[PDB]
Amino acid sequence: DSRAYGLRITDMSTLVSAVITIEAQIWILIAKAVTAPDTAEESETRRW
RNA sequence: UUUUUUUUUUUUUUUUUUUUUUUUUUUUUUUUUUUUUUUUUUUUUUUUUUUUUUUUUUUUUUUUUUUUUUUUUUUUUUUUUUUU
Repeated sequence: DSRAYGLRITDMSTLVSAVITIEAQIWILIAKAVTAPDTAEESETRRW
């Protein structure tokens, strides 16, 4: 979402929720990062 | 919840028998008579050293493979209604 980039954050509640989504989406990749990175994006989408 | 019954009535002394009578000493036999020394045999005569063989002759490095590829949240139900 283009609005998610230039978004002003001042509430701690919004920052925490925003951070986890960035954290969670990164942590999905570790499951299939070295085994079969090319064949990913199927289980990763399922996890998301 | 509960509804019955739940005293007693007979009999219950005794009657026989219960001393004793036989037998119960003894009579045989019961010493002994044989046999019972000895007569053979009983030294020895073979054999008994030795004669083979007995070193050795092969082989004995190595040649493959040896990462991974899926899945992995959840979706129902869950008071009671008698009798006593």
